[PDB]
Amino acid sequence: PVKRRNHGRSKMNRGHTRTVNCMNCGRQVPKDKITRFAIKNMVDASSAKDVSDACIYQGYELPKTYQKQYYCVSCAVHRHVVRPRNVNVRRNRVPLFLKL
Amino acid sequence: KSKACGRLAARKLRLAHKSNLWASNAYRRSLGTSIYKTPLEGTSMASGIVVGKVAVEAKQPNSAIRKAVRVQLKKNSKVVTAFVPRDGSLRLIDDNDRVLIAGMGRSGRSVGDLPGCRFKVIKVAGFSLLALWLGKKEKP
Amino acid sequence: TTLDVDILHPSVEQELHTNKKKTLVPNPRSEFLSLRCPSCTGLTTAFSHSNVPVFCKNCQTPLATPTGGRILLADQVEIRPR
Amino acid sequence: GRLHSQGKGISSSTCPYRRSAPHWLQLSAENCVQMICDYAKKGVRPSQIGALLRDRNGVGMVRAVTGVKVLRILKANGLAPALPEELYHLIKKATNVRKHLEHAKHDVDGKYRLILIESRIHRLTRYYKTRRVLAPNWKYNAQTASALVA
Amino acid sequence: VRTSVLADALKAITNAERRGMRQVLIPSSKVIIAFLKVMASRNYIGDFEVIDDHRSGKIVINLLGRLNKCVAICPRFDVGLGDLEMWQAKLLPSRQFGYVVLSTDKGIMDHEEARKHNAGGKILGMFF
RNA sequence: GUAAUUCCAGCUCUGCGAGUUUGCUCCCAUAUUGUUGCAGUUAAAACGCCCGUAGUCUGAAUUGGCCAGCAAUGGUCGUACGUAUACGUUCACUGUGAACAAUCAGGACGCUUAGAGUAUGGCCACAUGAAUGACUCAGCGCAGUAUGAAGUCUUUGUUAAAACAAGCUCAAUGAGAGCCAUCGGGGGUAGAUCUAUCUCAUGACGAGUGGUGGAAUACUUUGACUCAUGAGAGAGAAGCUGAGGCGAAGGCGUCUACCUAGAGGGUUUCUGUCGAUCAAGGGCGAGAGUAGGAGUAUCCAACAGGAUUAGAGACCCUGGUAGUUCCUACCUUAAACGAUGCCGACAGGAGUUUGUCAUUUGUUAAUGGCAGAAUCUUUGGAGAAAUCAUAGUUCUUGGGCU
RNA sequence: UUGUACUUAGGGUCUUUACCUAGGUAGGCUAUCACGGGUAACGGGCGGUUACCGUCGGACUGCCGGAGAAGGCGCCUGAGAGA
Repeated sequence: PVKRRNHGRSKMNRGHTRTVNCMNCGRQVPKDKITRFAIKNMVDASSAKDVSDACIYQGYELPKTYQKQYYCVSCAVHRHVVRPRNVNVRRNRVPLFLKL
Repeated sequence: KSKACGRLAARKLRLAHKSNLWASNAYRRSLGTSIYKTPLEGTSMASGIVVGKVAVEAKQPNSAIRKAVRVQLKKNSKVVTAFVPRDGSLRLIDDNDRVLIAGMGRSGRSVGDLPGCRFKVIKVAGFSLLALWLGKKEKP
Repeated sequence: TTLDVDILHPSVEQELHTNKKKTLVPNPRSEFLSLRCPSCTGLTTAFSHSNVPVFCKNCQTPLATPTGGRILLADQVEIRPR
Repeated sequence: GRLHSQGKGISSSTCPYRRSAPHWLQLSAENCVQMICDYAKKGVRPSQIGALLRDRNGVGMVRAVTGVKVLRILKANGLAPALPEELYHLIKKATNVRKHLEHAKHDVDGKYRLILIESRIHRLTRYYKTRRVLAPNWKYNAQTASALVA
Repeated sequence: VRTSVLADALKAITNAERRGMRQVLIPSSKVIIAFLKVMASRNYIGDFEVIDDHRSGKIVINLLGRLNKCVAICPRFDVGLGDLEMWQAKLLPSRQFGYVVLSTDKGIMDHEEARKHNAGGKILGMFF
């Protein structure tokens, strides 16, 4: 039977959509069907205090890298970006974070 | 809904009905005829001369050899296997006799364990097997 | 209150809120406005919705100008109910 | 807009509930017959004629003045158009879009919408030939398109 | 397209009665007004208001809450007195209530009327 | 398959009974042939989409109200004043009437009963009965007009000058056309633009670079790999990009000018049913594929090596032509999927959101209207269940077509 | 579909007609299924099965009407026969 009302596709009203690539498989997948906007620090954390001794320009702001990430279901599951879950909490369409 | 309901629409209903009968397998089997190219020829009972005696065996799970005679028919001059019921009975039949054959009683198809043959021997020599098996009539 | 609604004699609110056609008598929401530029003293009739940009006899500039719905009243101009 | 289309429209005028009136305004039965015939001399289609009276002479329903619809007034005086107005506009549209499909022939959306106008006309021309406005022998071709609009 | 009115309108009245409304809004006609009138005589319905809009019309029913289905069957089959008492057995649930509105030559009236007048005709539907 | 409640025998018991099994054909069982009366999201089953003829289907409107009702009817309100006591549309449909053996149903009668048969019953010469209905669609007559049809040549019709109020309804949350201000990756043509990749030329350096789970084939001091500038080529438009928009579906994302289509909204514009759905028939139709030109950067069926493996015609790696791009002809298929045909009505709340209008100075907003697009739910009903505001209104069975 | 469809004149017949022979037109039937093919097809009153609707069978059917006398074909006699 139908697992999801969505069918794993987030597209309504349109016959066709563009393809992207999971970063690991390199697989061609439609855009509609596991994206993450990803901010990491360019130096690191424990590297950063060793660096800031040797910096020309005082104080400074050590920059951040940005990356929009596209996966695919096979790639997403293997990396634990997504997992399977119980039939009741499949419906739960919000992420893990929660606020008051 | 899902069909024409209107007052003047009886040609659509009558003509569409004639098409849908050809899906039904019983109308299809009767009409094709389609039955003539059969050993029986559409006749319940047929007779003719025995060629010999053959052992054909059951499928699975039933391990047993069944003993069906080969019989040439009178009217077609074809040959066809035919089961012999009751224990003994192959011994009662004799070689090169006339026998009366009839159907397996399944309205076609192949019946029990026994594949292939669709035919049982009702009489031999104008007597009947039940009488012979029971032994209230005789053969020379 | 799904079961009880009084629909023979509804409120004055509910007639305005429902669609042009959906009312118990269907009849439109659009009327002929009287108009006046403070330049002239000549009192000009117009259809509120229009299609055509409205002029008085005397001046030159349109009194009202066309959009989708109601007329867009250019300048200081006013309406006398008659 | 339901005919050659996916979509369920509902958007149009609704006539006022009372055909008669209004006494408050001021118009005449004889004077309005002149004004309709005024514009029809200068080559306007009855779809636009009523609109000019609405936006110049505050005439809501023209029937509600005269007792008579606009096309009857022109045919009474004996000076309507020869083609119906809805038919005139479609063949004038269809000759223009066929002029485009000469120039660049790749737009199949032009071709798909040439049909669905050319189709609309053949429905209407049947209807008008039943009412005996156009004679049986009248036709619409590519060669005869520009002769009829002109 | 609206193929039929009397067919359509009696669906809407039934959907009110299942739900248990007090009143319903039906484009009106002269068979629908007579069909509602005949079931008003047998007291299945309250009392209703056939309003003007220089148009097709509207009706506002007032429901009494005593009614299970209005069918309106089509196509409109001809029926003639000797033939009729089949169409009671098919269409109605019981024998002991529920009526079969048919347009007799005299007018549209129940089966119970129609056999009294000795006039059959084409049938519209039923109610029970 | 050596403990047989189904074999072969005995004994007891059961059924039906002058009957009782066994073949083939055939109806019921079977709403598994569906007019009544099936089913089509996933079980078999909705054409890939749009036009479209035959076909079937086709909104409202026309002589009634009121009183006595138990109906048939009979009075009153309205006078509408043609033929000159009968004539002023025909049908379909309904009632009634004509017309047209046995069997079937059914009346009479104790053939001793029954299946049958047309008889038979009264002691004084008599009385009878051999009905009626159905068989039945078409064709024929009179009577009734609720529903459903046809009848109704008008830039002026019917019996010079008349008369008929001469006349052609409404303006449907049917449809078409017009007009107004918006909206959108609807389609086409042409030119720029932005990095990226590859190639080539110049300079710098000086042993590896690639690639992998690990390696090797591969390119490298005739200087690759990285770094910098410069020129060319063909392909593509990142991020914004979303359960967002448009398009009949297939499908459609830089910017500019050009020709082109239309949905939705608003409308006291116009016409007046012009419409719904569709065998044939006609076009559009992803990607692959074919034919002929123009290209050829990337990636790459085949193919060639290298690994791994028992083998590896594969998965992994290095190279690679056809194709991938443009133009002219073709092909006509996909999980062309909402696996849900199209038009129409009604039935429940809740807040999202796209377009646009309305009343407000909550004006890039609030509330409400139509038209989209999804969603949620302790709601009803449906379903085999999964689930579904349609897959609901369906043994409480009939809106219209395929 | 080529006497195939109409028309005018004739022959022939118990009469009417392409029934047949002439002259003159070029027509008729067809998606409301023509034409062609198949039938384990004589038609009908009716019979079997059934809750209704239907459905299968109908040589016989205790009757009605048609056709045939081993296979075509032809003819006399007669009110009537291709016996």
